[PDB]
Amino acid sequence: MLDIRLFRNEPDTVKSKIELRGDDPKVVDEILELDEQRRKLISATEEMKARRNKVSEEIALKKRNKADDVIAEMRTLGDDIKEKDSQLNEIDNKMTGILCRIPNLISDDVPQGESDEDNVEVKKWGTPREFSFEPKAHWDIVEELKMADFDRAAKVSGARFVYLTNEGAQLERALMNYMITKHTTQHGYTEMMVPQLVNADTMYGTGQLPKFEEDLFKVEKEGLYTIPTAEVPLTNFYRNEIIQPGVLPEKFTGQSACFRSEADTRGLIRLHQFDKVEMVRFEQPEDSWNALEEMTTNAEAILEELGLPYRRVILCTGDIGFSASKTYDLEVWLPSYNDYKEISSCSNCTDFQARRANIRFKRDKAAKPELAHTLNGSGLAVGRTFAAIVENYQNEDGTVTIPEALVPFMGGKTQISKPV
Amino acid sequence: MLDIRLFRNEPDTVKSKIELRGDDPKVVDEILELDEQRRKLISATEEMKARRNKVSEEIALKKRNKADDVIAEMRTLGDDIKEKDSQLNEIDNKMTGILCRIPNLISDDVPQGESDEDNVEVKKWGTPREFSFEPKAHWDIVEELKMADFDRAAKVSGARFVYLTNEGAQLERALMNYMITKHTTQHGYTEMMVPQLVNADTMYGTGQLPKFEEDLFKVEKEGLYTIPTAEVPLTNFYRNEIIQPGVLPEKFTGQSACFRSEADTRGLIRLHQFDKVEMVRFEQPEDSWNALEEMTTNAEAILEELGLPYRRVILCTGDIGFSASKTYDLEVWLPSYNDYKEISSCSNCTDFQARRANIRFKRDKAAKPELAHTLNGSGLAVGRTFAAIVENYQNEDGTVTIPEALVPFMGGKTQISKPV
Ligand SMILES: Nc1ncnc2c1ncn2[C@@H]1O[C@H](COS(=O)(=O)NC(=O)[C@@H](N)CO)[C@@H](O)[C@H]1O
Ligand SMILES: Nc1ncnc2c1ncn2[C@@H]1O[C@H](COS(=O)(=O)NC(=O)[C@@H](N)CO)[C@@H](O)[C@H]1O
Ligand SMILES: [Mg+2]
Ligand SMILES: [Mg+2]
Repeated sequence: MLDIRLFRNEPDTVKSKIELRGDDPKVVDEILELDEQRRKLISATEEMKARRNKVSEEIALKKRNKADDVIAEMRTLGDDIKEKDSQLNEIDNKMTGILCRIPNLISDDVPQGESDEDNVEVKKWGTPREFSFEPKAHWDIVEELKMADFDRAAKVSGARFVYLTNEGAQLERALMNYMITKHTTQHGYTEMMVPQLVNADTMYGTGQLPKFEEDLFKVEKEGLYTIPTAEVPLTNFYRNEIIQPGVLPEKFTGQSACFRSEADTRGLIRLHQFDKVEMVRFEQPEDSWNALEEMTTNAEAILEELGLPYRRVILCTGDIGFSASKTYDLEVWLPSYNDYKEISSCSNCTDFQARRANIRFKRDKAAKPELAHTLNGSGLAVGRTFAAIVENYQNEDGTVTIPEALVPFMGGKTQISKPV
Repeated sequence: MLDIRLFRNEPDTVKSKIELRGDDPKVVDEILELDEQRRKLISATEEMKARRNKVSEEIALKKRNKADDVIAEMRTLGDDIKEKDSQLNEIDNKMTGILCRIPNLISDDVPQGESDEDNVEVKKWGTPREFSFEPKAHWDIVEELKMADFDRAAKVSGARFVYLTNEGAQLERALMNYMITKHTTQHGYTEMMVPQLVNADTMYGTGQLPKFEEDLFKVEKEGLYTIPTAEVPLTNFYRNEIIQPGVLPEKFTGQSACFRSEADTRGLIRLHQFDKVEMVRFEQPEDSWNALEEMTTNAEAILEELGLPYRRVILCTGDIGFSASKTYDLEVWLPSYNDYKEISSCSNCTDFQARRANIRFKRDKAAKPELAHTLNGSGLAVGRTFAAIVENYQNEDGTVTIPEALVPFMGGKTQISKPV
């Protein structure tokens, strides 16, 4: 949810930032037109309330002095104010309807672009493996090693679901334990487990509603939605609340299953359900930009310790998502793709979700409440890490060497071997 | 789904087993009435097909000898057979509709009873803690120690959801890792991770549909339901399939979030979403009774190693669930309840779900396919274990001592202390 004051005070800047995203800047003129109508309605109600005060004083003065016309005028004024109050509620809801549909205003350093080809590479770590044999794609390895089953999951849930089996399920679990342990013991995040079903206010809070309802699984009877990411319940933990002095920064981490209706046919890259270890931060506004850097680094630490070559990019104006003001994506080397593939999205949402969800804070007991800033980042999407591991750690015999940091999380196992 | 042959061959036994559950045995008479109508329809179609053969031979004989009446009779016979075929499809669907709604036939050793008071205690292990101070209930301890948050979860998901926080989330994770490690490394189960959203055929497969649809969260657009237990996708792994020779017994274990609409106001005992480490077995019919015993023992091993006093009961006829032929429940000592509280349900479903889901097997390559037996058991419901741990391991200062076997799963921590 955008600040109406920016439309009033810097409309050209707002038009520029909307246009840069590939969106229609004319919405700024539509908003200001409604704002002027709203301003006139309020101003006219105030002249009516003042007129009513004069009328009521006259009725009281005539009651003491010893209306019929001042009684009739009082009735008309009462009627007109009631009408103006309903008209104002309507214009407000109309303005809110438009405003909640506008993406977060991009930060100044977001580079201009039209597609993911215009995303700016800011860093590369590690060198893609140079194989002595033809590398197998992760979908073939997981079937050969009986780590995952797609066909049987299609039977029970339809396309783009999977069963993780034996060492496949063990590796998924080991990745989540490793990722959480890293973020909690080394990066100062507090572990959290969240509800996977949330109401519409929560989905609105983080920006998935109203625009992205069709990307979600909806439970119509109870009014719930499956979460597309732990970001949704993690950020909404402080919805409609004033965070207390001395609490910020609040750093949360945790795993959750993630559900996306998805309104990449082979494999783990795009499923309706996947696991992700999420990072969520609540920051003071002057701390959010450093927090984005620290958070992106926290996600890179997983790739680095897992020995997975990657690149960090800044999403261009045409590619950045709805709630972010600035996003870095981490893209992992995927031999089957012969390119880097997105494994994380780290964003600073500024005050966008905080305004939507009414997440405020106070610096001291006397301080005026302020909107917090919120950030979210994948640390990491588990299935895409699992995919990167099996492709990059595959052996010539078709086995998969367990990355060193995951060996103590795999009960001391060092290799994923072929079925007995 | 029951075997129609038992209604034909032992109707009194079927009536007796239905009546013992508190159900109406008159359904056996309704089924046999439809079966007789069905038998007459088939028999009459067969006399018609035989008559048609005589008629067609006559038409061919008249065509060679040198229809109009045998042509007209042939048309009538064709019409009548088509009518009888639609009538048979209808009676079959009507019979299937009734049959799929009848619970599994109880085994002979299920004791007669009307409620959970008639469940027969078969064993007790450990002695309930004798406190030197008034024990706090788990809902107060989790709030005091900041291990769980109910109020904030009500904000995002409504009543009976929870956020597990800090050491609370760490303990939930440690319980799942410990439980899975135990079942896979000591009890011979294969680790599995499953889709949490399944279609209607899968929900029918394990018996939740059609009778218990209102206990589930339904995603109407995609035709999916959230799983109430990993039993649903785990048992359905082999739906519409013939398990190969030498494969049985198939033993699966895994955690999943579990979702129940629940059509115990304070705490972790009854939530819409909870975690559970499930055990599922596919057995040859002559192995399922021993498998129930072994599986119940596997669940008890968690309680025993965690130092949690419990009792094992056999559910009485009036208390046993829909798909089970025989169930043992494990009930853990809960100081706040001043009694044992169900923490696991271990069941032998015999061929009930296998018939519903068409789960078959072959003993050798030439063998005739047979229905497998399926079993499912909690090892354990995680939230109820978490609740039992905080109440039974609580200290006088309000801290919670970490049970010995969970210390290496808690990063070496030995106590859950009060907030810093
Ligand atoms: N359908 C999907 N299947 C599997 N993984 C996915 C899917 N969609 C996204 N991901 C992974 O999940 C990551 C995070 O998803 S995101 O929409 O980009 N961003 C978020 O969800 C933020 N909350 C940060 O995690 C992506 O970077 C990608 O690696
Ligand atoms: N609403 C709930 N909230 C929390 N725990 C629950 C809830 N319902 C059941 N449980 C726990 O989950 C266990 C298994 O649930 S069950 O319906 O009895 N049986 C099954 O689900 C079988 N698949 C065996 O696990 C119960 O024994 C109980 O300890
Ligand atoms: Mg993305
Ligand atoms: Mg039960």
